[PDB]
Amino acid sequence: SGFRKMAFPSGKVEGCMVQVTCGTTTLNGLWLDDVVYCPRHVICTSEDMLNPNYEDLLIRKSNHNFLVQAGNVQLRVIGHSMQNCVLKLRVDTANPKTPKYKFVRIQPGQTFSVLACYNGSPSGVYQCAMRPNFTIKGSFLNGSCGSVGFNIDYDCVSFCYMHHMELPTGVHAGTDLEGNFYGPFVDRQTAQAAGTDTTITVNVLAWLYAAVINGDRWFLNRFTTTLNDFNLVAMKYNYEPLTQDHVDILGPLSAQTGIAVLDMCASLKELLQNGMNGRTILGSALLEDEFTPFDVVRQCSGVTFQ
Amino acid sequence: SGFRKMAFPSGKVEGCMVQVTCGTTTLNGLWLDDVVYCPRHVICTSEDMLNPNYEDLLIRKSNHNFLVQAGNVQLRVIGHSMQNCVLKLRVDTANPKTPKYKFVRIQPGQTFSVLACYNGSPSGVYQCAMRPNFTIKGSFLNGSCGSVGFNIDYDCVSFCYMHHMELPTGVHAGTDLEGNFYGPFVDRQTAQAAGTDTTITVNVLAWLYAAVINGDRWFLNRFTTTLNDFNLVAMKYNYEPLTQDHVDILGPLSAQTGIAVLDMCASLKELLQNGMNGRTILGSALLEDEFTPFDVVRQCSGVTFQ
Repeated sequence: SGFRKMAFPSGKVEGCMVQVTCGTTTLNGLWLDDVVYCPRHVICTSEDMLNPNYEDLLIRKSNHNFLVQAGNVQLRVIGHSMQNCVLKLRVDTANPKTPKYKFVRIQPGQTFSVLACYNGSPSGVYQCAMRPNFTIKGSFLNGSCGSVGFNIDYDCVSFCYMHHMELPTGVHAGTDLEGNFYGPFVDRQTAQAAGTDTTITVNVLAWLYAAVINGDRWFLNRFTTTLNDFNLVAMKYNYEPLTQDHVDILGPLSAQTGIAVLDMCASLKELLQNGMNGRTILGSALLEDEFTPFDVVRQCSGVTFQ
Repeated sequence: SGFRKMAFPSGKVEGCMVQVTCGTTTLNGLWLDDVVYCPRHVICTSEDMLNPNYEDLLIRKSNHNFLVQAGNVQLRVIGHSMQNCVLKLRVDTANPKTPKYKFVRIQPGQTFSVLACYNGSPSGVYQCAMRPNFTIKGSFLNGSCGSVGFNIDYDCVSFCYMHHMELPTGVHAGTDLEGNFYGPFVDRQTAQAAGTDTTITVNVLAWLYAAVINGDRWFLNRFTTTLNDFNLVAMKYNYEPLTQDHVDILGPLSAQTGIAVLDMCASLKELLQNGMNGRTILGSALLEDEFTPFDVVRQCSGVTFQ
């Protein structure tokens, strides 16, 4: 047993990261079949990012203005298009290491693994969540742009995120692999407000179950509560409203532990109103919201991939 | 910027995990060149683990009693030996995907990535530390035995850990790749006391620097302290004694932030004696000790591998 923030194994995605250079700027791209995907601001210098006209800037460029590297191999570019905020560089050779894959647009609260990359080479892997305000709290130095986030379903990689920028407030924003930003953000160096963020209530509940499964039980109380009365305490503390769909997703976990969902809510209430007392749950002194109910079950049952 | 618990990219190690079966028991093995490495208790049934005579049990076995699987490929076994607590199964075909590699025995306080595996298939990856009492706080369900831990230096994988058992107290123990246990543990299902654990002081200091680098600065105080007086407060709170070697390793971080090491110690003192006040550092309400000084620099400068 034991419980850890685990990322997916990253082999299938390492064989897809390439380096993309256009004039001065270099970042990471994703080579699937015979298309390379990367952030379109690869075509801006530092001054352009103040106020870029992306169509005009791309017109100054031709197929040979794009240097695409995969290890020491160089790919030839023979076609280039702009889909929303992503560049699609049509290359001549299809990636021998292309996995089976989907492009997926995820929902807030969902989690994914990130392969942080620099110069087209993988540096590390970690799990993070799409916040309710469509930002991610990641780890992205200069040149990490074009790093991707992904889930794996046995054989199939579901690419859901490409990193584009660090906001002035230090959090991170990016697109799906169709180039549409998550959230109200744009690829422009300007002041951009992320909204008010809140805590992913259904994730916190999934993590309290994982705690019960692993022996940590001091927070279990005799009280109970109702859905509407729990929601009144949720909004006092900046937690998402719990819906019946959320109660249903927590169904299996409810069945394995024998603790009904609204009983777990009443435990959460008293943690919210009284704190943790200087105690810990699963090694943490805060309420953790970066595990989905599906994550908890995968880790607690031993689901593999390959 | 931002700071995350990052694991190494796990591609190089996925291509090495195989499934090993001997009679009833199945676990994971590590196929490097033409040798498969796995925990020797693969040759015990459930009752044997109470009190196994490993030499006698291995004598009942011959080369064809060992089923080694890599995906759907089967390997032929043509030699088998017991080195301390590991089995070495000599197979006929050399692993085409063998990376450059070393076997390394690490020190307490050092960190490594773990690839949790079931039935020879990777399930997830995470970073953990060798506690001062030679245990690890991991995530290991039944059949995870033989999962390995590793570091990567650019091209080279340094294998340092193989998982063998969960102690009755819920923590985990294992060997280096020469089969010698870290700590006083044995591969026997019995009551085994891990010693008193303590907090890895030099790691906590490295994480406070990472905090300063990333904007989190509320814990910086005007006071200072001495090495011996700080050590007196360390042992009050179950922290490792800080040595000059530890001060030296924190040297570069001292130089990049401009805060001398003993000034950072005086900040830590006041956190230990007064707590965190209900505040956070880098998202955590506790003092984190699972980053080494080398980890902090790798993440804050962007070191890659491939």
